[PDB]
Amino acid sequence: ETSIPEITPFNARTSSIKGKRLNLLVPSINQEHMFGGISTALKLFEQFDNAAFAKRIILTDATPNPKDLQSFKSFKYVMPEEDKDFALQIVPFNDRYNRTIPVAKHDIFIATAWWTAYAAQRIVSWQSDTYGIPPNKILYIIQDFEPGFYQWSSQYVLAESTYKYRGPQIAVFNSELLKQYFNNKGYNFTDEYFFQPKINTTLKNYINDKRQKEKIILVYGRPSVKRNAFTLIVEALKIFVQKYDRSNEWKIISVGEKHKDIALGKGIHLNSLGKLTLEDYADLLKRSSIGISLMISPHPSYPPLEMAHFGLRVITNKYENKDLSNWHSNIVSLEQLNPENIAETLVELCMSFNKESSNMMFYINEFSFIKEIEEKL
Amino acid sequence: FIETSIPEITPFNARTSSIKGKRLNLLVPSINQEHMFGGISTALKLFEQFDNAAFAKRIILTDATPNPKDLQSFKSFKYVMPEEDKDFALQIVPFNDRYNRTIPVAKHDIFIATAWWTAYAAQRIVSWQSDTYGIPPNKILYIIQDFEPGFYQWSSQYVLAESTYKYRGPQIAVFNSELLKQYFNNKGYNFTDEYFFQPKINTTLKNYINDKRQKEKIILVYGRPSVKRNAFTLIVEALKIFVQKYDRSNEWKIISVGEKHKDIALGKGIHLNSLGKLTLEDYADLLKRSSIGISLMISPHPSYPPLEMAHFGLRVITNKYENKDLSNWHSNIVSLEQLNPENIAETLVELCMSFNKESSNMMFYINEFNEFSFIKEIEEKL
Ligand SMILES: Cc1cn([C@H]2C[C@H](O)[C@@H](COP(=O)(O)OP(=O)(O)O[C@H]3O[C@@H](C)[C@H](O)[C@@H](O)[C@H]3O)O2)c(=O)[nH]c1=O
Ligand SMILES: Cc1cn([C@H]2C[C@H](O)[C@@H](COP(=O)(O)OP(=O)(O)O[C@H]3O[C@@H](C)[C@H](O)[C@@H](O)[C@H]3O)O2)c(=O)[nH]c1=O
Repeated sequence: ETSIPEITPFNARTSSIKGKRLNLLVPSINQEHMFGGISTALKLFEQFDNAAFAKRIILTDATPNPKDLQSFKSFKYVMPEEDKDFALQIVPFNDRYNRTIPVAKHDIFIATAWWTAYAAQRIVSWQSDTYGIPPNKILYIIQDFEPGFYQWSSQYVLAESTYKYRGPQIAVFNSELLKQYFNNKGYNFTDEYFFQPKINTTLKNYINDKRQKEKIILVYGRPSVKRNAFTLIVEALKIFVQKYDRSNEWKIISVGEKHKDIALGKGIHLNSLGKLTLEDYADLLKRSSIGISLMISPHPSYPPLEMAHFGLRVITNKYENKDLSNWHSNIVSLEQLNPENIAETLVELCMSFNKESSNMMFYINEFSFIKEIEEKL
Repeated sequence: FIETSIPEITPFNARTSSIKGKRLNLLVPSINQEHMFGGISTALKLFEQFDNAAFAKRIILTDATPNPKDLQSFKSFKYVMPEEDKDFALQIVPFNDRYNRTIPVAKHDIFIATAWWTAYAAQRIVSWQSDTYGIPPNKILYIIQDFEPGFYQWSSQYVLAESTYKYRGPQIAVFNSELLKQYFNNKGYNFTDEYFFQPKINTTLKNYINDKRQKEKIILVYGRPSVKRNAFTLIVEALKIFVQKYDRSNEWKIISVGEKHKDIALGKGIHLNSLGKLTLEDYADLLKRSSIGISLMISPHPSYPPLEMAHFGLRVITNKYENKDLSNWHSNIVSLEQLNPENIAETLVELCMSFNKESSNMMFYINEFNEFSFIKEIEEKL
């Protein structure tokens, strides 16, 4: 590799549109990708007043198929080469070489993934030079410390450089933990907001159901998402199956992402259910007694919180300022993260099988800042 | 296919041994010449310091077995198989193929770790050792060359690598550079004791530092595509912008050294020319002729080329990282805080224009000696 794909030029051209317009830069809107923070960004973008703002979604990585656009029926699907002034508009711009998109004088950009912010910050500079205006504010939806997605390398510093941008920029952090993490590292933004995690609305409908706990160890297994430390969990399970003589009493199930069943020893297997419907997931939560969900990141992630609120004893990990142990009594937070400790803790929890306290009420009781932000654009 | 296990932490099985003297055991991935770079050479240099009169010495290879040629650099060492249990004073044991095999570990075997997975194993051997021989845990000596979790994205490897720093048993850290030490201190890591050795100019290079210099319009680039910390692709992108925005760029030669790669077209018929890894002599000559340098190190560690370039009269572009800012180490060093292609290009244009040394606050780099003056103080603790 001699070049860096993520930062392929994001060419713009002038447009005669005169109203204020919000532009959401997202990698994709396909259902296949409608998870992570792409759905959260779309939820937040939905909040902005379509009465005071035209809305255009710019796809930077993946083009949709007819099916995907069904979720955006009110949106006019338009090519980069056209320059329509619709109120709602979707433009595919993943294939950018020698092509450009019409950027208006008062186009405001909302970034998501770090490379979308990277591009936005360069479009803003082009914009102010072209139209002879002071730089407009960028809205930056920060889902995680994205440099952490890479080892120390080019991508790492490029991703981080988007946080060191000195132009007008408003950060909206996913979770307060993430915000405080950024504050500690000394990053600066024109303004800072955040939205706290909130229990999945479907799941909340089952949180009061009666629970018939079984001897089930529920694992959040996502081999493809390194932050979830799938391989570390497997290694821990293997030691657990070997050192714990009552392990045969337990079922060990994996949910989140489909993978092959994994032999742990003693004929015991890690059984993958892949990604269940929220309904089935809810049912499985009610029956399960122990949970394992790791998140190598200041962000808390959702499954640990969901598991705790369904009466599971949950094994999770500290990271810097994050320690979920004081969020909820059901949460067990390991500081030393290795297979042996997870196994050991797991044996303790199993033995204790023969809820209580919560300091995260906000979770079951969020974009109230949207309007305060609308006044700033 | 899907990785279900973690290769770096394959079990490091030990068995009891009757050897009774004190013995130092160096855990290194390899001693092959092909790998005799990075910190493997530094660890061997430091291990060389320990008094062979007071200590038996065994080197345990954890990743790569040598070939007859490689062992030529260790002629005084008896090359022995894991299955044998000899009490030689100097010994090398290959232990990269470990499954169903063991290595004899004596009551008073002391371990010196290098790469994080070697420390990971050492810490587990120590536990096995104290249980087996009914003794309190022995001290581990940990030679820390960098914040090795940084070698990975947030993941299993990351936390495993870091877990070696959170080990609560007796452990002495020897940091490569004070910057690295302070970096660890800031993150709040704890060790039984802390030492460090400051960077010292390559002895061969020092022989040329006083030669007369005939500076040419050469931009010298530390290019190592395989070492991500050196941000090779970031540099290339920066060069491309530089070639496009700078109208006097045709006046300059742009050369890459460190690791062999194909020549890279930057535009305007200009190419990044790779010389691969030069001999220290040729490297020295090239340094004397060059006027501008680019050397990046995404890590608290300063790395050597930026320092070498500065002391040969080059204006050097490098990067800040956390507590590291080499700009106040030496006047020839230009440190960028915002690290992107545009800024590197812009800075590069400034430096070229200024072409139409002075101040140093890192004298330690070309002075004294005895950078391992702590060795004997450490020997008293084992
Ligand atoms: C393990 C599992 C999770 N899930 C859902 C429930 C979890 O909340 C969600 C976690 O996936 P993530 O990509 O980490 O986050 P997410 O963005 O998909 O989920 C979030 O959606 C928001 C709208 C809600 O307000 C949040 O509470 C949260 O549910 O996945 C399933 O549908 N089936 C499963 O088997
Ligand atoms: C660019 C270049 C560097 N080099 C050498 C000189 C640099 O010091 C060395 C830097 O590579 P690294 O793997 O980052 O570090 P290193 O471990 O290989 O080198 C260090 O070894 C210590 C024992 C010495 O005391 C130091 O002076 C230093 O040489 O590479 C060449 O031989 N040829 C080259 O073309």
